[PDB]
Amino acid sequence: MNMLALTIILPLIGFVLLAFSRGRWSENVSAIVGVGSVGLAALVTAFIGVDFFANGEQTYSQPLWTWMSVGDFNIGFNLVLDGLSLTMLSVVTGVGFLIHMYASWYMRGEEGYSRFFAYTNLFIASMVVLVLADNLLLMYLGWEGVGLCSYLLIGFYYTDPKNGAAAMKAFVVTRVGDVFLAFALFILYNELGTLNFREMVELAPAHFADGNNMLMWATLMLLGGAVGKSAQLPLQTWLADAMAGPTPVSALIHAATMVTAGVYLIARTHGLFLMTPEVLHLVGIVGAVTLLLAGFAALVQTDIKRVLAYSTMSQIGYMFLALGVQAWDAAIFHLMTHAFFKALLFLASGSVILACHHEQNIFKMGGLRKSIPLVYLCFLVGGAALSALPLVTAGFFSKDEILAGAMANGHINLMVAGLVGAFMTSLYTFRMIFIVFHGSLPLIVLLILSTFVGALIVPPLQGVLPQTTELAHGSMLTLEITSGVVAVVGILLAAWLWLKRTLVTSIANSAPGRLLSTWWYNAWGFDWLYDKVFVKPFLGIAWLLKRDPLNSMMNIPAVLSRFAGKGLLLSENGYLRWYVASMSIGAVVVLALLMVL
Amino acid sequence: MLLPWLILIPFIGGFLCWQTERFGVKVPRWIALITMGLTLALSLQLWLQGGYSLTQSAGIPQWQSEFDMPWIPRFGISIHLAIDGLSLLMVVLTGLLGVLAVLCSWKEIEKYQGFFHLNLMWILGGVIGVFLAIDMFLFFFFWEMMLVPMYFLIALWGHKASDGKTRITAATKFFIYTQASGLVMLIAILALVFVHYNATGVWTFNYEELLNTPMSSGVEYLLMLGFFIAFAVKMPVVPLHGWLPDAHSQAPTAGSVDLAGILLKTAAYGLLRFSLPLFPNASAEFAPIAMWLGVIGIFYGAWMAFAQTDIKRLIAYTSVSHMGFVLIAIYTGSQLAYQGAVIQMIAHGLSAAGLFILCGQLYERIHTRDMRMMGGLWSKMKWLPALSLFFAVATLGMPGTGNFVGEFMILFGSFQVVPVITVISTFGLVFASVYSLAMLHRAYFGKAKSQIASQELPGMSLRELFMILLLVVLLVLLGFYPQPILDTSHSAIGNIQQWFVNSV
Ligand SMILES: CCCCCCCCCCCCCCCCCC(=O)OC[C@H](COP(=O)(O)OCCN)OC(=O)CCCCCCCCCCCCCCCCC
Ligand SMILES: CCCCCCCCCCCCCCCCCC(=O)OC[C@H](COP(=O)(O)OCCN)OC(=O)CCCCCCCCCCCCCCCCC
Ligand SMILES: CCCCCCCCCCCCCCCCCC(=O)OC[C@H](COP(=O)(O)OCCN)OC(=O)CCCCCCCCCCCCCCCCC
Ligand SMILES: CCCCCCCCCCCCCCCCCC(=O)OC[C@H](COP(=O)(O)OCCN)OC(=O)CCCCCCCCCCCCCCCCC
Repeated sequence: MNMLALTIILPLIGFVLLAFSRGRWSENVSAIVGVGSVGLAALVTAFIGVDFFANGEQTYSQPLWTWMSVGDFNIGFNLVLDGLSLTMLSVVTGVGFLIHMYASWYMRGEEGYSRFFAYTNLFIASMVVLVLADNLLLMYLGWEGVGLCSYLLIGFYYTDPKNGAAAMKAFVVTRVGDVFLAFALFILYNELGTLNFREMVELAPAHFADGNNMLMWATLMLLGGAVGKSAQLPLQTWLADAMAGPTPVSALIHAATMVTAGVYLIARTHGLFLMTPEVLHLVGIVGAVTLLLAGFAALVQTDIKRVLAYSTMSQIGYMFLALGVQAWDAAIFHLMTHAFFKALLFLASGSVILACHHEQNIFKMGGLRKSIPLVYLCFLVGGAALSALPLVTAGFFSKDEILAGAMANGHINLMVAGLVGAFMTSLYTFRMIFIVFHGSLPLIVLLILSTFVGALIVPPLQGVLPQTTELAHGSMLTLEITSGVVAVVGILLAAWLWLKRTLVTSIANSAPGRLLSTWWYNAWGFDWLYDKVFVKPFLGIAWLLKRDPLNSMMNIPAVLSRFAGKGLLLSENGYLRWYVASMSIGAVVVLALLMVL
Repeated sequence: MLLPWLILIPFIGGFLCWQTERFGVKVPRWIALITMGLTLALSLQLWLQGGYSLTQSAGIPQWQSEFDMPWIPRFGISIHLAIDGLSLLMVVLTGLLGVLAVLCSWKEIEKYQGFFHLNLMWILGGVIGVFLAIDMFLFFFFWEMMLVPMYFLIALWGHKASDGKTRITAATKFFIYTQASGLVMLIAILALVFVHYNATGVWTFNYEELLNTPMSSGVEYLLMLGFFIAFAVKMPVVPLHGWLPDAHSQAPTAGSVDLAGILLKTAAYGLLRFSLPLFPNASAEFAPIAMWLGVIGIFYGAWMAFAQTDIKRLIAYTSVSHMGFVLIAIYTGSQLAYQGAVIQMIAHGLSAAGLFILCGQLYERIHTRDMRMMGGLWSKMKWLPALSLFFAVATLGMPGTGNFVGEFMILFGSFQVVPVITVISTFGLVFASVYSLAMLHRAYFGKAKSQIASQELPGMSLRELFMILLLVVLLVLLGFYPQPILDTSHSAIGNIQQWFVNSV
């Protein structure tokens, strides 16, 4: 059960071996090394979970060494595992193994096969370190690792400059989030003297009995890091533009590892967030606003992958809303189910991209059910889990617990935002589905897991996360009824507009309608705003400074010396009479100076 | 006892490299490797026998070793060497960088290669002498005698593609900057010695006796300012930096000169060893100015690095930004930030050494430093773009490399002392990520922007590959296990910190 270090080391070994292989090995050997390392991590995770459940679900600690020891600054290299760490580790390892298998089938004949698998293995290793760390600095190591691996994998096809631009954009935005997280770490060490999660939770109420300002600052910066990595407000543009990379990269980023890191960080630091309730309600507000903007953008998108990206942003906003309403179990359960159906949706989208053999627009497609029915079924079940089809799919149950947690705590604005977001999700999901489709062992595995079979899995968060307040059974019944009615109404209504298109073209041609559609197509103008206030002044200051003005201003005395020497050399004209005259002038000056003192 | 031989072995090795030039052209590289390996192994021996991890702070002075021999008794001047944990880390770094410099110029088979080796070991012995001397005149003597070999090889052995006038201009700029600042430091040293002689009545240049010098507030400020002007030219601190990119760009093509002379941070050592214990009150009043100069250095060096089309100038401005971080660290008065500054000095030496070696190799293969003439080099080279990716990843301060340990320990201590400066510096870390990714995209990614970038390039030799991988392994070990380095320099850093905060 002491093989948590094994779950770190095995993807690290895979990354190191495949990186030093440098493409010389065969495709089968590279696939064996990468997928086998990730699958071995998954199997060790399975055995760890079995023994964890065998011992009554007790938190286990595995220290390795002391990372830093400078006086009172003691940072340890220690892993910890509880129910939340087990759930995140199981999700990361299993979904990453399925994505690794599909990528092994999908990347055949591509350049950089072993480089791709080395980068994904380092991605898995970094996220395992992120979820297994017992202190914030080791979690920051994992955080920076997943940021670097996402940069390396988004710009995988490095010859296309758009891919590199998207990767650089994602890395810079995530690094801004990581700087916010670093601020949180500095605050928490300066106040509590430690960065261990359990020790910080234990020492926070005693230290912050008088003033709670620095803890609120630390939790606000923790949320800043979380929205940096989970692609929320106000750092959400990178997920929109990260479609330049390949499809298993998108599946790993959206389902397995990258976007779940902020949700895990908020869930793991839940004691500090509960000590600052205003910041926790701000987490809920951020999630609600982000899912609203993501749904409204997802309806007006033009490509399949952009719709999937904004759907990922919407469900991460749902998880942030669930964390803000203290529905921690609902948030983690929705994390697992969303990992399942979003990985399935990305796999089916990659299959239909390979079938179309081009980056074709969705408006040309139609009547593909008679050619590729299995991909249609996978897309349909992934959308039904996405759009919360009642009593058939796990996403309906996860969103039901999220809405029950929102109702039971006494937040009305977040409740109605979640309801209209479920409506919006149904509209954009079946818009995409009926626009494209009208007019494989991993695929079976996450097709099964995108049904109630995936809802049967209960996350063991009893000892680690606090239980959600119980809604009344009658209120739960009406909430389930109205959630099913909202989802069915959205499905039927979107099927009504997007089955010829007559009413959609009315708003799709009117000037306020064109203005709203183009405003929601440009990520609500956040890309333009960030280009205007951050990127363009950076380029302007760089162009202004490119000639090194401080070097010239320090070179000014050399210019003065050259000018003074050239001026002084004019008195050396070579005339003897002027030399005698200068001697007499100097005699006059010396005599006058001696007389005036 | 073994420190006089620590300074003398590079000098005799370079002298013999010049003397046995007659026996062959490929002879003096082996002698150079032998003497740099001897200095490195002797430093490793004195580290292993030092027992610095079991040393407690017992005030200043406290040396592992010391030695005194009267040289100019008229002024009370003696060859006075000493060593403790911080200076030992600096001399071990000097030996490792000198070995790398010798390995870097291995294939330079020229008629006057023996004189280049003699100049290189004069430089290395001078850096070691600055790191070991505790007589003020003698320390200044080494501080200024590092200059002449460095000037002569920049002016004569420098970047061959540029004209000789450009190399001569860069060498003269570097010499004038550092020698004028050294003369200002000499003025401060002489004034301190005369003030102590007026207070007591004995001639001394000993650092341990000049510590208890009763001075008025304002004279101590001026002495501190002279020391700081020398240590700020060599740090580099803005705006006294431009000699550094012009000297890196006109350094010899191999890259050995960047390793031997520049990438050793004697100015940070001088600020820790001399500016803080001799003038603690003046350093305490000067701290906000130095911290804001460090912030300006961080952001200005980042913006300058992004603006370059030359890779070498980009790496030089990166060094400027990192040393802005170190300058913020030194004036905090914080033990955690001081230890972070030591780690950052070592990690910057290793990472900038790797960057400069890789840039020299890339210039050897593509014959240009212009980043608008290269692109898509990931598909053309076997090892260079990935190792450059590693060293640019370490450059931005990625955890798992020693730069992260140094930068973040600096920022932890600084946030305990100065929070706003720490916040601005972490956004400087964002800027570091921006320029590192810009260099990676402009050099190795995209499409080929010229004809030389469209051709398959030869793979690196095994010696350069192995020394780059040694730097990689040392950086990774520093990032994951910095504890031996912290235990080595805990006592000296603790004594300097206690003397600095128990005097103000
Ligand atoms: C720790 C758990 C996770 C926590 C988060 C950690 C995040 C920080 C990690 C820091 C390490 C650096 C990360 C980025 C390295 C990228 C290297 C790379 O691109 O490797 C791929 C490349 C092969 O690519 P390919 O295109 O096939 O070949 C090129 C020519 N054909 O490969 C090559 O060309 C060859 C290999 C190049 C260098 C590989 C990486 C070296 C550094 C790591 C290992 C160092 C040594 C470790 C052992 C020390 C001694 C015990
Ligand atoms: C998130 C990273 C997880 C860790 C794995 C990879 C880390 C980087 C690998 C290279 C650098 C290793 C540096 C640390 C080595 C161990 C340091 C140490 O102190 O070991 C002693 C410790 C037992 O002594 P203990 O009592 O715990 O110490 C207290 C005071 N002495 O000894 C032990 O407890 C034994 C520890 C064994 C560790 C084995 C690691 C094998 C790693 C294989 C893959 C390497 C990948 C390298 C590149 C990674 C990305 C940059
Ligand atoms: C062709 C080119 C060359 C020619 C043109 C360029 C000019 C060259 C000459 C420049 C230098 C001019 C002289 C500077 C020193 C002035 C000394 C002075 O006025 O001292 C007064 C006072 C002395 O101390 P006092 O208070 O009397 O002590 C007894 C009781 N306490 O002092 C004090 O009390 C302390 C005063 C401290 C501030 C004055 C010194 C400013 C130094 C500025 C440069 C350094 C700035 C910091 C670092 C920047 C970044 C590197
Ligand atoms: C352009 C490059 C070269 C730099 C410029 C040239 C040097 C400028 C130095 C300016 C010095 C101004 C001194 C002002 C007061 C002089 C008269 C006086 O009242 O002196 C007081 C004191 C003598 O009285 P005493 O009883 O001995 O006091 C003991 C306490 N020290 O006096 C003393 O004790 C001795 C005071 C010595 C003060 C330090 C002198 C050197 C300081 C370092 C160099 C200058 C500052 C840095 C560079 C500035 C910018 C270029």
